[PDB]
Amino acid sequence: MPHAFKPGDLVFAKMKGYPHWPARIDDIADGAVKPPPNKYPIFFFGTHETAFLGPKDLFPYDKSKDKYGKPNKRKGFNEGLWEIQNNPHASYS
Repeated sequence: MPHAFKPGDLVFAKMKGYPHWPARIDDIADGAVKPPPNKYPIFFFGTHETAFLGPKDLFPYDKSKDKYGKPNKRKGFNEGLWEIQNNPHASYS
């Protein structure tokens, strides 16, 4: 049975106006800005952007990749697909 989301979990993350996007739950570094209550720090593959999102916008990668893991014209998306498949836990700083 499912646990709560934790750092390292892989997802497709949904933002207004964008397709479900390859992403991971990030850790929060010592001394870094914390997310609002009930939100997670989401690192978007390809774009390497971070936003704060709640569970309603987070789809587990294994379950969803057949639907959401197809090429997209949007900037960074196809790079993001490679990252989540091939080196999801790397440093992308």
